[PDB]
Amino acid sequence: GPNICTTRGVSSCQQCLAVSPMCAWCSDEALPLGSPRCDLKENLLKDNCAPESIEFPVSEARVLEDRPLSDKQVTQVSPQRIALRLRPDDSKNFSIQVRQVEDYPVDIYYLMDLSYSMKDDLWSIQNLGTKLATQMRKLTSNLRIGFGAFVDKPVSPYMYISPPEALENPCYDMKTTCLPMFGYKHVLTLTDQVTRFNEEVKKQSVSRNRDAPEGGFDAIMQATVCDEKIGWRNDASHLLVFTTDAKTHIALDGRLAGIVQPNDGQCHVGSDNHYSASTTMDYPSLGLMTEKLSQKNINLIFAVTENVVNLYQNYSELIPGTTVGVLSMDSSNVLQLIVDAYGKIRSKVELEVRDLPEELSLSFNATCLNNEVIPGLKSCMGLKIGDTVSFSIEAKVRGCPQEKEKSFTIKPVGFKDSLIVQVTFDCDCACQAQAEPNSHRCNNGNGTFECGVCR
Amino acid sequence: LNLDPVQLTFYAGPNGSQFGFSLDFHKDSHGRVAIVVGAPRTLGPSQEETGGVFLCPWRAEGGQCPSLLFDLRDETRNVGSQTLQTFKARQGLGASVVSWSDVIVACAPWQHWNVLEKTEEAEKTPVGSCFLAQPESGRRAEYSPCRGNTLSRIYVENDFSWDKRYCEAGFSSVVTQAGELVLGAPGGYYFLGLLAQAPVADIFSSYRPGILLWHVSSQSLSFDSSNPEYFDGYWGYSVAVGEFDGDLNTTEYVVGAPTWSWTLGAVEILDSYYQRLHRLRGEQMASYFGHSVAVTDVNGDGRHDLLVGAPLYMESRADRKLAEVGRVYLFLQPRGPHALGAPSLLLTGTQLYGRFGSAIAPLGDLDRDGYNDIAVAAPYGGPSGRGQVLVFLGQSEGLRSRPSQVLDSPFPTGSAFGFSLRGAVDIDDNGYPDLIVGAYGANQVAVYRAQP
Amino acid sequence: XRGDWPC
Amino acid sequence: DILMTQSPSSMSVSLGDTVSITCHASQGISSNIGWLQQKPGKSFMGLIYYGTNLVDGVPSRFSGSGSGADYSLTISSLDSEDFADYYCVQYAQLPYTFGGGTKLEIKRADAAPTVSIFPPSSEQLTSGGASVVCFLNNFYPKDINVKWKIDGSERQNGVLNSWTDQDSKDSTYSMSSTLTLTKDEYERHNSYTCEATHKTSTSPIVKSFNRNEC
Amino acid sequence: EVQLQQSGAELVKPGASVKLSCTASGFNIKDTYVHWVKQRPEQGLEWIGRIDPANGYTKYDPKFQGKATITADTSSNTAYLQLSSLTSEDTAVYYCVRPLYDYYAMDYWGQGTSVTVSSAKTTAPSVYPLAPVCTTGSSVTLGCLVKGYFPEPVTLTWNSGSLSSGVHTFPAVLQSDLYTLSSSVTVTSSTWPSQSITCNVAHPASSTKVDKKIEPRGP
Ligand SMILES: *[C@@H]1O[C@H](CO)[C@@H](O[C@@H]2O[C@H](CO)[C@@H](O[C@@H]3O[C@H](CO[C@H]4O[C@H](CO[C@H]5O[C@H](CO)[C@@H](O)[C@H](O)[C@@H]5O)[C@@H](O)[C@H](O[C@H]5O[C@H](CO)[C@@H](O)[C@H](O)[C@@H]5O)[C@@H]4O)[C@@H](O)[C@H](O[C@H]4O[C@H](CO)[C@@H](O)[C@H](O)[C@@H]4O)[C@@H]3O)[C@H](O)[C@H]2NC(C)=O)[C@H](O)[C@H]1NC(C)=O
Ligand SMILES: *[C@@H]1O[C@H](CO)[C@@H](O[C@@H]2O[C@H](CO)[C@@H](O[C@@H]3O[C@H](CO[C@H]4O[C@H](CO)[C@@H](O)[C@H](O)[C@@H]4O)[C@@H](O)[C@H](O[C@H]4O[C@H](CO)[C@@H](O)[C@H](O)[C@@H]4O)[C@@H]3O)[C@H](O)[C@H]2NC(C)=O)[C@H](O)[C@H]1NC(C)=O
Ligand SMILES: *[C@@H]1O[C@H](CO)[C@@H](O)[C@H](O)[C@H]1NC(C)=O
Ligand SMILES: *[C@@H]1O[C@H](CO)[C@@H](O)[C@H](O)[C@H]1NC(C)=O
Ligand SMILES: *[C@@H]1O[C@H](CO)[C@@H](O)[C@H](O)[C@H]1NC(C)=O
Ligand SMILES: [Ca+2]
Ligand SMILES: [Ca+2]
Ligand SMILES: [Ca+2]
Ligand SMILES: [Ca+2]
Ligand SMILES: [Ca+2]
Ligand SMILES: [Ca+2]
Ligand SMILES: [Mg+2]
Repeated sequence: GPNICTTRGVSSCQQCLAVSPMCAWCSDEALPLGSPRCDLKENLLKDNCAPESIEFPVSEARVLEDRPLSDKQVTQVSPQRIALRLRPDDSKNFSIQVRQVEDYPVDIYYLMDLSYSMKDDLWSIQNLGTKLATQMRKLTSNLRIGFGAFVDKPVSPYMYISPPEALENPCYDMKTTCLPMFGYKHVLTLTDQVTRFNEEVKKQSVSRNRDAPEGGFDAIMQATVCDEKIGWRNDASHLLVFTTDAKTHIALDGRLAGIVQPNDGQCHVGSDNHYSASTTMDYPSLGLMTEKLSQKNINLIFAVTENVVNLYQNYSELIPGTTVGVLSMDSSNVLQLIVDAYGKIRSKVELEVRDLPEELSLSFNATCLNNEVIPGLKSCMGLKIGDTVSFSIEAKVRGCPQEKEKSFTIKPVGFKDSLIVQVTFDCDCACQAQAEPNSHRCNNGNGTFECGVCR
Repeated sequence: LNLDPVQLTFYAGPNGSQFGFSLDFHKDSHGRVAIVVGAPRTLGPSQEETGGVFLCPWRAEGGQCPSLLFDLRDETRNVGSQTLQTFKARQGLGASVVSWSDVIVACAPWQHWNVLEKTEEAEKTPVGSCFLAQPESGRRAEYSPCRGNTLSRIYVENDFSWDKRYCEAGFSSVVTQAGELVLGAPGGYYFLGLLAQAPVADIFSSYRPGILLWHVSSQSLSFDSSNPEYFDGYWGYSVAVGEFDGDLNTTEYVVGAPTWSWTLGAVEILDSYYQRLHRLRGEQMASYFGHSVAVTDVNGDGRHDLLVGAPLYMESRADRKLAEVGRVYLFLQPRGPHALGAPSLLLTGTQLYGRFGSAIAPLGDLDRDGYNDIAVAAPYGGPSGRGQVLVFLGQSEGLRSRPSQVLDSPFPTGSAFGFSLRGAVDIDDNGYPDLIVGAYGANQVAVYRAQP
Repeated sequence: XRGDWPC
Repeated sequence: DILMTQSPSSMSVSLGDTVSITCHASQGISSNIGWLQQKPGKSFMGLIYYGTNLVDGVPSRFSGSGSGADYSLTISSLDSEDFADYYCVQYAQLPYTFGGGTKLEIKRADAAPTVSIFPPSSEQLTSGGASVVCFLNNFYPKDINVKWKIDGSERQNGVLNSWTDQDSKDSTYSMSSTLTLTKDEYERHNSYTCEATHKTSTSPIVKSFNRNEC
Repeated sequence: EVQLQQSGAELVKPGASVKLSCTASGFNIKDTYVHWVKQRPEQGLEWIGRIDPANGYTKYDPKFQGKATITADTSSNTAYLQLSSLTSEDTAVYYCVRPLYDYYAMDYWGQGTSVTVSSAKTTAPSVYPLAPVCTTGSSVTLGCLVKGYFPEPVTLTWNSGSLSSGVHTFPAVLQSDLYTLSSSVTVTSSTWPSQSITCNVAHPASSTKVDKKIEPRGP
């Protein structure tokens, strides 16, 4: 029978809008006494109410800032600003697009074998480091890169301990000069200053020790576990590139230097940037290395010379995830392993709302790369650079708040971009502006006359 | 099955001395069994680390032991227009200790040595040395077969052939029953590894103090090679003797090369001329197959069986994941002139990083059933990680997969309980062979007695 | 390489 | 080079005695010294190595001692076998260098020589040479001087002398002295004389002949 | 039993070379340093040099540098000394030596090898009987002079060795490249001339055996 508009007090145009979004008000003075002023728009038009006299606000969303999504400032969210205008208890829907434009963050830490056997491979590792720095920068603007060096445990019989001059200059008995021996030395923390990195890499020169197998595994362990020192970022892909031309010492080798304490897997670098446990603790085992590489979420890449590729290919199979590349005068082989790694990176768009008013509540529909509207979902996963996802948000206001103007932010997690939605609450009628304070028709000390009615 | 874990005996050495890094039973001329203990980081009389040796007499209560004194003074000799130098600082005296008849051989694998001639030198390097002692007489002798008087240059000119400068002689050691002392020198021939043999009697009769470079005419050293498979192989990291050719007149040597062929590892069986009779290859790289070797007849057929330990072996587990547990390999010797085949049994540790098979000790017939038994060490085994020694009884079929008994470390974390082991000797004279376990981290030794 | 040097 | 000075060069000693042979180096040689023995007409045998260590099989009665630059070999209770030559050798530096030696000699009572002069044989004279031979036999001690005179004048050239080692029976010494001159000159003189001077007498033993006197 | 077995006596010409050998017995020549030593009556013992037969490396006294070359061959367990440009000074007895235990010692010696440098030809000795001069005492001495022979040795005996006692045979002495030797025998005056006393000289090099009866001097 009757509707909710007519059967709920409704003494005014304002009270009429408070009942429900479908109600309309007739201001037409020519309307008869019998006809209700607060009704459906269908009913008012059917009761000879002049179309120009009907008050019936409809909610809208206007795009204010609408810059396009970027290609290759950077715009990833679109539109950037929307103006919502709601009436009591009403809702309204709007659209949003998100695209992964920015490059993925990648960490590359470079371990340089600076033992004497690398005297002839020095140019090659310098060339490799600087090519990794330069070429991967072209691939990702969020690259960070650092490096350190290793020789072996500075203890006899690995270290030359005679004559006394040999300690400052291991190359002494060859009537030449090289640097003192060292276990592991952290040289440059993960930085985005590529030119600086390249310059420091080119300054590096070789040292010398006695036995062919070196202590690079100590470096690998310390480069993994020393979080602060190396500076691996949390939300970033981690690559540890390891160079050498020879065999490597493994757990239980240390007994030939009198070292019997097993590797504790803890960081022992600190102030002087040297591995302080080098002379007192054994080399790590493959399993302990695997545990920490896994725990700290780091991918090891053996960049070894051709003569030991097979050896490291075999170790690689005992440390799952590890890959191997050929160190040489040409850097293509190793670079490809990094490019391939970057190729496998995938990201997600997870919308989060900030500063949502009590009175407002949202609902979302996600349209991901599968091109299917998954309703009540606000995140898409499995995105590469250039991929675009799309959401449809609906916002409902609870009644009419006296705040009248508010704003909230829909923002993807990890993205600096966002959507500012400015919300206005239209609870009044245009005819209320023409108040006319003088009663005129009431004349009982009532006051005012708006939209064709007394108090 | 029947080693008493309740009634233990603890012997202790000084703090930080690594008392119990090596040990053996020693039997005096009267027959009285004692325990010789190596303590390679014992402070010398001038507060510098030289290492030391202790000779413990059997007591139920145990306690402190007397030090078996050795010369800890460095030596210099200006002879033949050269300058010979010995360096006993950080030499690790007692890193290995073995007993034969009334003689104790205690070695310092990191004793350094140099020779100076004008502005040139041989290089100050760890040749190693062994100190021989006969307690009931007081006699002392030494044996240091890798010392040379060749200058640095000549090695360079000969592409580093026959380079014994880094031997670390006495790193491992064993004596035959006849009295031939065999030493492992895994740093020999530029880290290839070598063995040095010499009669104990001849070592004593050719040694005088102060000479430093002398001849032991009866000695026999192994050979240098240009075979890349042997490079950095540490041939002689472990060593043992046994009977594997069926001829009782000859003796066969078992040598462990744990990083042989690019860290694959290997154990070899040789004649006394160092000719290869068989080679056992490792299963998995970096597992240190050859860290430990044991020789004993476990299946009661009279033929010695071989036991190799690979304490860093990683076992396969769910979802392609490897887990470092350790593994021991049993090889039964077949009849006639036949080679040692594949392993008759594989024993694999259960605790991660436990280093199962870090030491393997023949116990003799522990339960007196006819079959010999063994103990295997997992120095960081057990749920806690404190350490664990596991007894395995022998049978016709070889050995049992399930251990008959498990001894848990009574010492705190880090002790390395089980790093050294010895058995097959009745210390309390009750007719059953007993077991001694060293825990060098804790500076102690624990004796377990076999009961009926 | 035999030792720590180029081949 | 290191000069090794050995003392004494010889000693006259008896059975059962304890003797010592000293050896002085030109510089310190840190016990890097050996002692050798050479028995008459035989080869060498090592006695001591590195200052005090006896070579295998060497009798307990031998012993070494000393330090720095001054060393000594001591034989306690001399055996008949110990009368020989003894040498020190250093090996502190290349070149290795030896002492001069020490000769252990059998001590006995002084004895005058028996001088016997012999004119040239008829065989030699017909062949055109002339040798006058003189034996000085069984004397002690070993030091002796012989002088030849022809018609009173001392003759020096053409004399060849030879000495035996110490006799095995009576521990004495003997010497032979042969004067050779041309037969021509030999037949130009009458008196030929052979004078022995030895510590057993202050005046010399003189034996002579006058040519053609029978 | 360690024993060094050297080659036999050498008789060589000045200017030529000689090569002495020293063969190990009861041990291997590569077991130690092997040294060579020179001995002469007046000048005593001189160290020539050494070799380590395991690798051939050698050491020499500057005095013998160039003249002496030491070598060794492990296939035949032998060490060698070669002396070039032989002079009179090279006439000596040459020994090879090795240590017992001490690397640097000089304990075991060879029996020695005699080297004689000479231009002389083989020459048989002239043997002369020496009888006394003109009554007698109680004892009488007779002699035998052996002159102008090369090379050593000779073997002189009295009455074919029947008269060994009371004899003095003197060591040979060199003069003008030939050797001279003498010998005296003493007996009682009743023995001689009543009984016959003959001198017996033998010189193997010239294949000569000579007897000389000692006769009394007549008028
Ligand atoms: C997220 O995506 C979803 C999916 O697209 C989307 O859902 C729409 O939500 C709006 C609400 O804002 C719905 O609008 C309401 O529709 C009511 C009647 O709908 C019926 O008819 C639909 C059309 O039927 C025809 O066509 C379809 C195919 O075109 C065909 O299958 C039919 O056979 C027929 O021919 C029909 O799709 C719909 O079916 C859905 O709903 C039922 C109910 O449970 C479900 O069982 C089905 O499985 C199916 O999902 C249904 O049958 C209508 O009555 C209602 O109007 C009343 O309410 C409003 C106020 O809310 C008053 O103003 C009015 O006076 C009435 O009282 C309203 O119009 C729309 O139908 C949904 N569409 C679908 C497909 O589900 C969301 O909007 C998205 N969200 C965001 C935030 O973007
Ligand atoms: C890194 O790891 C690889 C793979 O494990 C190693 O390469 C293997 O090396 C082993 C040596 O242990 C090789 O084993 C040998 O196999 C031969 C037959 O194989 C044939 O078929 C394979 C197909 O997989 C071919 O690749 C190969 O060319 C052959 O045609 C046997 O003939 C050998 O037997 C001999 O040695 C064994 C001892 O091991 C004796 O018992 C035998 O009597 C005989 O003498 C041997 O079994 C194997 O071929 C290699 N595999 C591959 C795939 O190449 C690398 O050595 C290792 N590298 C480093 C640096 O560690
Ligand atoms: C929101 O959804 C309604 C459903 O009727 C649709 O007609 C309208 O086009 C949508 N608005 C926007 C801004 O996408
Ligand atoms: C060893 O040091 C510890 C302190 O770490 C101490 O408790 C103990 O007394 C020391 N050992 C001995 C035998 O004094
Ligand atoms: C083995 O027999 C041989 C026979 O030639 C013998 O020389 C050798 O001494 C014997 N071995 C032992 C250990 O006695
Ligand atoms: Ca190294
Ligand atoms: Ca045998
Ligand atoms: Ca068996
Ligand atoms: Ca049993
Ligand atoms: Ca018992
Ligand atoms: Ca190289
Ligand atoms: Mg190197």
